[PDB]
Amino acid sequence: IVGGTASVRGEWPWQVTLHTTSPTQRHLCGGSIIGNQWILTAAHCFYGVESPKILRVYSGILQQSEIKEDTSFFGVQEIIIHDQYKMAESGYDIALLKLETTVQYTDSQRPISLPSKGDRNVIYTDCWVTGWGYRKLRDKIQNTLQKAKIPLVTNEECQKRYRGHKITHKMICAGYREGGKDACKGDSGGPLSCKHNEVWHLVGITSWGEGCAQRERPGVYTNVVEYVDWILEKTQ
Repeated sequence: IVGGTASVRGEWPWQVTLHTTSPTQRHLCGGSIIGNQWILTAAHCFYGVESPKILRVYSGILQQSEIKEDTSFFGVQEIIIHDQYKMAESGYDIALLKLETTVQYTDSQRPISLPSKGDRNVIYTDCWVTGWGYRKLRDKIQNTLQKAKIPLVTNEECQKRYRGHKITHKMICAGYREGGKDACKGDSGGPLSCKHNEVWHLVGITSWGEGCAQRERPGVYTNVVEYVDWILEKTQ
């Protein structure tokens, strides 16, 4: 996260870190707890992941250095990728992870609600993006979970900044005109969380963008509301 600050223990309990063991163990992507054995993330994270066996979902983690060899994780039983996904910029950058076991909800690990279908005429103004991603375009992956407050920009407005691509209604954009605050590489698949009437909602999944925190270049997120039917169908 570019231009953010450090999160506190249990500030974003739905945030998970998604590890790969091949070739060696490292943070791959972000994800959100939405059900007892369901992580909502971005499809582009799994390019070149061939077996769900090389994945490790760690929850209740604030700092990466908390993860030791004996720290427990949730195994991925199934990776579900939207049939229509081809690449981030084309859309359908959405994926589910069905965990081998259910999460035991505590204060440091617990779920975020999806938006409602009637919540499509709702305008979120209290939105936050979170991850262990890069602090700048040419950086590394952070030890402490970073947070940054960011305002949504309208699909129409976003489209003007990105004439190199099509910005569909199944996407949502968020950024500052002058930039400075944005998600970055490694934040992918993590949450953009917006608070509506004291209830936190999963409004977007971190998908892509032109560089990181560039001015006039808003972050692009998978519009979660446009997928509730897809998600519910899959989460059974």
